[PDB]
Amino acid sequence: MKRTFQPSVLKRNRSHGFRARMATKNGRQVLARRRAKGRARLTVSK
Amino acid sequence: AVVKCKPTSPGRRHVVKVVNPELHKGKPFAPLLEKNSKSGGRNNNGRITTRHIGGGHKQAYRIVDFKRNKDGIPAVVERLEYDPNRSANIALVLYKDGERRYILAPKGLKAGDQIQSGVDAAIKPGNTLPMRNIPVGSTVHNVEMKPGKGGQLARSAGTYVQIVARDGAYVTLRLRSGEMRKVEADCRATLGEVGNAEHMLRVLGKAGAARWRGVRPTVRGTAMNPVDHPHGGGEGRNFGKHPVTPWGVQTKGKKTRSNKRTDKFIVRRRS
RNA sequence: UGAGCCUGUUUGAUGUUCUAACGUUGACCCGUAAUCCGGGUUGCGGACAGUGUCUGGUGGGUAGUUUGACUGGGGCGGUCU
RNA sequence: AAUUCCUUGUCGGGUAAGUUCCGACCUGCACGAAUGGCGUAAUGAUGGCCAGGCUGUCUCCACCCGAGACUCAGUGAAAUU
RNA sequence: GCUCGCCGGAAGACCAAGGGUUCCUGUCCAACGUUAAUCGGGGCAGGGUGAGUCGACCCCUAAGGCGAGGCCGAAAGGCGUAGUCGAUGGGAAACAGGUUAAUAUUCCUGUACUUGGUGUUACUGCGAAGGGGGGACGGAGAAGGCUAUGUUGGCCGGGCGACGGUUGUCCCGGUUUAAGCGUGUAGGCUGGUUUUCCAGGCAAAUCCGGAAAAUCAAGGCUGAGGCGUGAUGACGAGGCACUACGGUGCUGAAGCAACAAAUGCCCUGCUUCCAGGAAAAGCCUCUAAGCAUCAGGUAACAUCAAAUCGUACCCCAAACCGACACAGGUGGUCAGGUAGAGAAUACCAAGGCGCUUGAGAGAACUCGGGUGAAGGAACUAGGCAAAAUGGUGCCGUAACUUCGGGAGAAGGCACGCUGAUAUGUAGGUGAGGUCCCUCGCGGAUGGAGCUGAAAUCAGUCGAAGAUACCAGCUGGCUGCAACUGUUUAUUAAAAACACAGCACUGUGCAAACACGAAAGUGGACGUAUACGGUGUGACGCCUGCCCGGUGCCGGAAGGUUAAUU
RNA sequence: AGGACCGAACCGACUAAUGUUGAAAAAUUAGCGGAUGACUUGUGGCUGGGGGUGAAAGGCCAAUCAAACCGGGAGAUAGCU
Repeated sequence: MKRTFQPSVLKRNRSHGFRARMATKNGRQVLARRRAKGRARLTVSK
Repeated sequence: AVVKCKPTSPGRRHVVKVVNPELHKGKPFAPLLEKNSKSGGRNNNGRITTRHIGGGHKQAYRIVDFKRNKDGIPAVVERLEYDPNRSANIALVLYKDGERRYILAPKGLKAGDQIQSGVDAAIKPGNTLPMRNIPVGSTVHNVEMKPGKGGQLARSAGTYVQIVARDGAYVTLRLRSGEMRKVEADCRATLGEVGNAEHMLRVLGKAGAARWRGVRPTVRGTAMNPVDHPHGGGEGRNFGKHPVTPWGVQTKGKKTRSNKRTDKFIVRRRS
């Protein structure tokens, strides 16, 4: 039975990547929020 | 020629075809082609703005001369041709100086004919003149609406327009809808009427035929629910209400024209 | 064309004509190496069209709510001073 | 009658026997002409009825071949209280 | 180590996507492995990935994303021009043999090819952000030439058989060789050359396009396969001496022909149909401003350069998606023998496995199968389930019909083996020999050898010759929707939805209509034989009366009526 | 020639039995429908919540849909247990 997750690095990076986040005003807010909380990993990029 | 097909299958029982043995078999002219892509009805926002469109066959665009400039140089007809972007055939012409062009095909035009455009051109089919030089009571096609713009009226298969009266700097025309209109006398037009009048005597035969051309199914509003259309609901089959569009306006009788900028060029409306 | 003033003087409404505000999703030149944009010349409409404030009409297309109590179970009947 | 409450209406066919099926009658509680009327060859993992062949579906059950259930050695849950 | 069973269009071999040391060697058995474990895809330590030609990076674009100035919006922001990105698509070049415990078109041996820079010699009009060619394109169908591959014969090396016979029409094994270079065949397409002139290709053209004379009839482009060279080489059963069980040095026979044959190549070809079938660069040509002693261009020699990242292993699965060492899901390539129409079905080859708890007994009852005396739907809401028919060739076949159908209607007869026709028949391929010739991968005649259906007559065995796996049950009367299609992922597949056809109504182009505070965009690079909305649903015969109510369309003389003064 | 006919690969889901603390949070075995077309599959792209897409079942939008998920107003209100 086909399930929901079907991996693809290209799509992953084009969807939730660092440059994608920085391209928009709200993505910078996501980054600032995570930085304030103090996370070890910011984005999905290796 | 209209030909019925034999009933060798249920999808072939009701098929009538139009066949013309004079159309060219082979590739088209290359220097006058362009690529055309499909849309599905979607606009620049990505939304369906016109319904029931999608799919079909790949097509290429043939450039056509609705201007008919180039006065004074005769041209000869080379071959007639098929066009997937319209309901009328096209013709290729070669000019005396070595330039080729595509034009609309009128009735009775065949290979080996001579055509011309200008103020002093003859009066015969396929020739172009400003409407200040055509006799009153003539049949024309490919009519302009502004001097120097391009043909915009009577461009489909079998159609034409009639000149009725001339008075001043204006000409009065009767259109295919039963309407009288006024346009400037410096516009252009072409003698005769458009060809391929057999186009309306065809029967498709099966749903795949309409799917080949890019038409998707139509769903009735009485088969939906009250949250989709003003015609939905019911325990059984019920209507009990005045017919309306999918957005709440009355079909079957109401009017929708509102244009005060152009009301002065209408003499009498379609009856 | 009906109305004041001292046939002569202002303000109204109806219609003909004009060009100078305004429109041009008609043609040509330049920025420019470009079917966006701006400038220039020339045709075509022209005080119409269109927009702002105010005002009468229509408006389940969309939104927020109302639709009482008694009762040998509730509803239908009947009642409530 | 995909519609008929009274109703298993009445007459004929098929069965030894037929509240279902087929053909008619008109007393249509409450059919009817593009929210279409009456027909129709071919097509349907569509609803109803009847025959030939075939059988453990059944009178009415008997034997046999394999995996569990039982005994021995190792590992080892659960709902509820 | 010797037997036995299972798969074999897979349960074999190689990849992509996705994981990331699971790969090889040494040592250990606490916890993990549904049991024991000396074993492991487990613990610890060391080793392993070698490129001018394979990929990525690079040159060019599709759908689409961003977007200098620009237009638009309370802010935030939206859409777009010149540009610049984005593969699932276009763009140079390499093959055999040997080798490690683990890498191979990368390492060693033998023989090849592709693009640029620099110097010399010889000939000389070169030049882009511009003009032209080319790249460059659909569905279906047919038969002609071939190869991969197989079968038999010939040749070389062994054997003479645990129990009757086996010196022969006997048994087992081998018979392999590439890219590059020359030859330009089966076949496909197109007439060649010179001179004059011209309102076209934003300007120029010797290039493209068009008109007019003369002459010549054979010029050019394309193209699988075969043949020679590569090759006095490599490989090859076995043999000459030693073994750590992975091996060293040497030596080495034959290495031919006939037949059948693809869904692969010629073939982006040929024939036919309507629904009419991508873009840009590399590449070939022509010139403009400009330089002409220069710079530059074509040809020959010598020299240099081709950097950086991936390369282990799994990959229909115990290593990926399902919490699990889970009976599920996952795209591409390769295609042996005997029967058979076949990539179906049965037994095998190369190769790979026996699925990580066992040993006994032979109770009721549950699950998956086999057989049944007499009867044959008497069972049940209902023939639910089971039983039954099942191939090829020939005879033969109703009502009704839109003349295509119904139809495989229904129902019957033959089917194995051996001999003769004919020591292998009708067909298919085809060497030698004789002539002709522009002398070649030629033409005509010729038949040695190889392969091989269907049929008739006459005999013979058994209860049964389509013998196993495989493989339609048939007929009569009715309701609904004309027909092929779609739908409630996870209790409803239908009479519901769609449909070809028909009618009403709107729309004159800056169209009606829709997404948008606006700019803009789709409708459409379309123009009433075209577009949007609503109802009915092939086809045949048809579709009657009512405008009082509510809608819609036209009128405008009378009554009522807003802001404003 | 054909939304033609029989039938493997490929795409579906009509009947029955098993399973229901399952081998599986929708499967297995024996039968079943389409199979040159309105067909089927790989890679990348676009449409965002009173919104989209819908051969129309209130179907689908990450095991969640008569108004998705996440964080805030927030200790919303609760004549009721």
